[PDB]
Amino acid sequence: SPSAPVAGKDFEVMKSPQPVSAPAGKVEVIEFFWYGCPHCYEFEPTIEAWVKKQGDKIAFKRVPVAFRDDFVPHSKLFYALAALGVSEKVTPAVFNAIHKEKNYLLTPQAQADFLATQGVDKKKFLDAYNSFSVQGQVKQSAELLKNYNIDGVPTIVVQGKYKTGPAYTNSLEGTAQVLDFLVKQVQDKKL
Repeated sequence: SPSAPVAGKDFEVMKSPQPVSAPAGKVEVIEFFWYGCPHCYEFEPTIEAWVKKQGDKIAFKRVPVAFRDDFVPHSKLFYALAALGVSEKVTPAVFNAIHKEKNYLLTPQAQADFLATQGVDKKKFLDAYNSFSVQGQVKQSAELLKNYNIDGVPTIVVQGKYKTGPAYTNSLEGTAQVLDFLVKQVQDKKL
């Protein structure tokens, strides 16, 4: 408790909390991230394991972030993969293309060509990428960026009210520690 995360420092209490898209008994956890962000990439195995370990106790989602027009195709990519039901399978390879192969996947054609090597049909992918539904989700992700006042990635939000991430904690391990703390406090009705 002397070692407990410090409100204002290790996490931020949002002045305008947001609606929670989870039923009573589940804590909502949202990760704002960008495929091109080295910290988001390093954090993947850490957040994946933690999420799996919580199970039904939480409702977890990622929201992609496009800080510039050039990166909007990465938000389209995120939602197109989810639309095709292949996110779980191909996402590691996407991160790897960007961070290790130095392929930034900045256009729908570059994405289709790459995902084709991972077994995704090009025409199905492009039809998803260009779909009205994916367009809607991308415009929606941009509104969420504003609603949660997100200005760095990765940012973790708990129960629509508490934000943390390496910008607050310095370290990715610290981010995970703060997240775990916040969720338990929310469960205990202390936050």
